Amino acid sequence: SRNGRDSAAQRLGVKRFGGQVVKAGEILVRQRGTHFHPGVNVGRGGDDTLFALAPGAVEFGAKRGRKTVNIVPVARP
Amino acid sequence: DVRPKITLACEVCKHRNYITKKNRRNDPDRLEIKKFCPNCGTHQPHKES
Amino acid sequence: PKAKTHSGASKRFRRTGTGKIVRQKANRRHLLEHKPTKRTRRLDGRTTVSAADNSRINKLLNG
RNA sequence: AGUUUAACUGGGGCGGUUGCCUCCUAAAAUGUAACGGAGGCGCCCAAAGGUUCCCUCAACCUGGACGGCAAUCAGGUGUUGAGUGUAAGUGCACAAGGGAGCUUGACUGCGAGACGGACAUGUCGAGCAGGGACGAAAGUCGGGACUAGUGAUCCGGCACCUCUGAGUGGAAGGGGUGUCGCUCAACGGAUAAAAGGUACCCCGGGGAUAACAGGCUGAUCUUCCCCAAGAGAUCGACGGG
RNA sequence: CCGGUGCUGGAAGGUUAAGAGGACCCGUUAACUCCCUUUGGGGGUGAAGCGGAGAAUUUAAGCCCCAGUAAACGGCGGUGGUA
RNA sequence: UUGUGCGCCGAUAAUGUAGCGGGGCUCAAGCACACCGCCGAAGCCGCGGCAGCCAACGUGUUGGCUGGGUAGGGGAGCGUCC
RNA sequence: GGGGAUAAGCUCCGUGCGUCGAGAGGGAAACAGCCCAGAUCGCCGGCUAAGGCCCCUAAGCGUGUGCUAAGUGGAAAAGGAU
RNA sequence: UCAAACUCCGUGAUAGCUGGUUCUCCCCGAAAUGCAUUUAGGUGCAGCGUCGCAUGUUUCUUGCCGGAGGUAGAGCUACUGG
RNA sequence: UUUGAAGAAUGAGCCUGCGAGUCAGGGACAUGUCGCGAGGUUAACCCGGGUGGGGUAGCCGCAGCGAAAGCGAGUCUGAAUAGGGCGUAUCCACACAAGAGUGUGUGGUGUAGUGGUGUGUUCUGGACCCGAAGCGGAGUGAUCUACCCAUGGCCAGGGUGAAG
RNA sequence: GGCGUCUGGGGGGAACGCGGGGAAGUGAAACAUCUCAGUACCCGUAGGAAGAGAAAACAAAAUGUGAUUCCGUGAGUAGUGG
Repeated sequence: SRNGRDSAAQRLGVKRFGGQVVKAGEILVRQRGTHFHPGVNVGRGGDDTLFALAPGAVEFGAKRGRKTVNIVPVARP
Repeated sequence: DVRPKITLACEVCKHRNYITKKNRRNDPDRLEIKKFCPNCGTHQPHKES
Repeated sequence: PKAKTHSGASKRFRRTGTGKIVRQKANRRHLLEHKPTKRTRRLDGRTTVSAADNSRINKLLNG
């Protein structure tokens, strides 16, 4: 039979969920398209990877119909 | 063949060489590109070798 | 008879000041055209040997 | 004369396959097998890369010399059904889709922090310095909408270095930095180098493992039966248990 | 049936080892020539000699090549129509 | 007629009853629904002995938990000879 | 859930699923993988689990209200059946 | 004794293979999975055991709260296919 | 040995003896224990009828970083005080910085190795024990059998009837 | 070449010596370079020991050692190696 070929699993998906505190540079989601769009303090990578630009807590929101990921600057002690 | 590996020696001596590929029939003539050269610390032109 | 140490391991592994075993990273001999400079930069230098290989490399180095 | 002549295989043989990418199986995190089901890759682009600015399709209707379903022109409807170099998927109309001007960041030294992971690999990355491109500026640029387009180590070649140089000065050779040479495609790569027969066979194991017999199931076989389209008590199709 | 592979015969050409040949180049330095500074090193040219890599040229069989050979190893066809 | 709780044919292979474990059972010892007892294990409790871990107070007692086990890891010992 | 004819006591995956493996004891007639329950040792004590209580065989030919005629209970379909 | 005799020696050849491996008790106690492999009955690393050290509940369970899914179900002039 | 065997998978007639993780090496790693301790220790050898005394050559600690030249509590990369890598036992206090995860300094505190020997693994040795078919070297065999060489022997009786 | 006459040799032996020739099993998880190993074995020769031995040597700028042999270190190091 022709079949029998497949590629490796790419382990995509969301890495940090709502409420998790993160450091700057931490990867938030691993996605192919822009399923989630960058929000505040969130950048987009070459492979459309979302990461944190500032420390804080992950917050999932919708902006003009697009699901977005933002970082909330948790209060200093 | 096509898009083979070609080398750009820094026109300003320095033996600074960048490498890249190009289609040898789309651009049969030698490639000329202005690139940063570390030891000189300036953007000098580079010629295909 | 005195123990004989492994030649290849002696050529491939080093020990730092506090006894850490240090190696060099692969994929940096040839075929460096299509590799971006960031990839070759992350492959530069030396790293410590992973915990899984520490026992085997220590055995290969000491004897 | 010394050796080699791979593995998978619902027992073997012919055949097919071996690496990477996309979807389903996959049971709404990740991951998940089958000689399970579908496809693609071993490139390409000197612009199809960078930047600045501008634009919005396809389809339908109406009207137009050739001209027609369908070329080019005009008006209207048209929110995405077009297109995105290339499979599929996730995206993209705010455009990542179409056009133009300048350009080479398809940089050098780096890199906090992470993802993924037996290990080796792999992946993302703000920010700092140098020197630039575009832009009034803010700013963006460490190739391409993203995910394939690839090969470790050894050995050797080439360029440069304020490294070394077997008494000394050199040189040879060695070293560092950049880089080149493998359908090593059996794609973690037993050698730089390798096909077959044995019914003349031998040895050691294995019912992992089959051959004959059983234990189970039933594609098939047979013993019947269910309704009755019919031919004409007897045969009973088409379907069914 | 001499197309294939062997075998036998023949070289007119192509290719081809060792050996002869040693152009050219490179290392070293007697000698000079520029410096650049002061309590002699830093650049170039460079004879001879000694070394190292060595090219053109010459060169046999073999192979390619030209023939013969099957009681040499081997081989010895399809399709359509027509009284 | 309609749905229903039990029933009947369908039902059917080759050593011997052989498709309740046997005898036997509808005067149920069968089924359904309520109710009351008892039997039943190395499970739990009772009484006694031992051991591991920990705790308390002490200069070894008490107490609380725990003590199936192959591959295997650790600890402590019996017997033999010189 | 896939492959196979959704056939296998077939095969391949997922499962803070179980047991066996490496688990004795009680029950299912017998019965690694099912049900109850995890054996430190002793007792001629008690209470229970699953499963049972006519006799084999420990404990009920238990009580009350109904059904079954087929030994149904104590194996099976389409379908047939005052 | 013959698809390469016999004897001694190399020699205690080599077998990812088969068999065997001897007293006791106490505590704990697996795995039959992943990746790679001239690999599939072997092995390396990881996963799971034990011992020592360090660290302390960081593990686990339940309640509440903040999150992302594209399964079951359903639906379809909301798309694509039949 | 197995997923699983009371056996219809394996082995064992019985008894008594015998029969399988050992040794070497200043080997390697870990962990006990003893001596000395910023030091520890000798090897060959020499002298003692011993197990004792001597023997400093070496070895391991005592500074690291770097390919190396080299520099050194720093060093490498780099144009860079500009970040990183490795190193400066560890802790404590005090400051000045930052809340991009903590850092930078000033004082104290002061750092532990090594040599015997026990045990568990490990390397090279046959290395826990047992077990091939076969492979090499040197020899032994044709009194069996295969063929050949020399020299001898044997083949009752009866038929048929070539050349000449 | 022959004849005569004198003086030697021949062979054995356990290990050790020197000079020549020289495997394969094995390891490399295959195998040919390589290893095994200049081993096993074989040939020629000794002596009480043998062999080597008196610089056409090292060394590295020290105004340095001073024939050979053997023992310990240097050192599993510098290196060398599909």
